[PDB]
Amino acid sequence: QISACPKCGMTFQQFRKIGRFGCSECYKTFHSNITPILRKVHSGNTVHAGKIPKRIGGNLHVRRQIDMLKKELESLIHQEEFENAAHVRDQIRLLEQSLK
Amino acid sequence: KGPESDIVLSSRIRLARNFEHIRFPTRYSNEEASSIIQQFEDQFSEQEIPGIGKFVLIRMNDAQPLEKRVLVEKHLISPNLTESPFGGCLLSENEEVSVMLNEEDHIRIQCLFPGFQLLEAMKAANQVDDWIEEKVDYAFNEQRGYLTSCPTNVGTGLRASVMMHLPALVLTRQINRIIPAINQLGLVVRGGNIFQISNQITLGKSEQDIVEDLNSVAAQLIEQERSAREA
Ligand SMILES: [Zn+2]
Repeated sequence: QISACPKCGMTFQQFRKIGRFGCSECYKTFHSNITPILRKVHSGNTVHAGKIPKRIGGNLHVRRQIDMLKKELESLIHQEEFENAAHVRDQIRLLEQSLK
Repeated sequence: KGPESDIVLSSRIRLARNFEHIRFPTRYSNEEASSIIQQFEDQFSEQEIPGIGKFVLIRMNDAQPLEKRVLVEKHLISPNLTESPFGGCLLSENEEVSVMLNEEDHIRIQCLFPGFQLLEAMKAANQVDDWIEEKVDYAFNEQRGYLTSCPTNVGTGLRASVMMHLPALVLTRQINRIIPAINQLGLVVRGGNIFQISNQITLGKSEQDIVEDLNSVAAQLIEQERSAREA
């Protein structure tokens, strides 16, 4: 739908007028709407084929593991290998405690 | 000075960056703007990175007007930042590597070298980048890349430029065919015989690919201008 940024405050129609983003989270809030914009500015391209920063790059790989693991848990729950869902529950706790 | 001093005036690398957890310069408060420049005074202003040199923060608030003039001319800052209250320029003694602060984005790293040395400049800028990244949480997103105020910069956040003096190519009427060719090749030219050539896009390519292609095309221009002079 049509929301505003919880941090910038900026709403999409503001973004249309101003043409400049409010904060990190405006990309989050306008994700759907931005993609036609990027396609147009960068010759159809829309995904970063570039550089991962050093420090936070590894913490972003951990959140990828977490979320893959969150999905293995879900199948295992729709399946009924619950001894193994116990394993994933604790594997996920592991990866979040490493962030802390 | 620099490789091809005759032909290429300089090589420029620019990396735009924003704090993740601070509002972009479009909506951030003055207190926010002040904290960024203090975080840069505290953690970077008297620090050496080896090989690049010592950096020294110039607060624009503390800067004499003609000092700002010289910084504008030397291309270390942009004109909007001269009246910016919390704007700043973190500059190397060599004055070749600078880090503009609180302009369109929070951070804009610049490597400005004399010759035709895009790659040396890339390498240097990625060092200042990683250096700052050690102590600053970058506004990054694994799918869209580095996040910037303008969408024309998102992704690599890299603008790469080469400045070239090509008298003979103007005189030989070659220049009229070459600008159209540049554009179709993903680059953009601007301007009596001085042209600046930069990458068009910042999303979907790697920084290697950006500098690579810009370098390749600039190299062929260098050989054409030299061949036109021998004529
Ligand atoms: Zn936002």
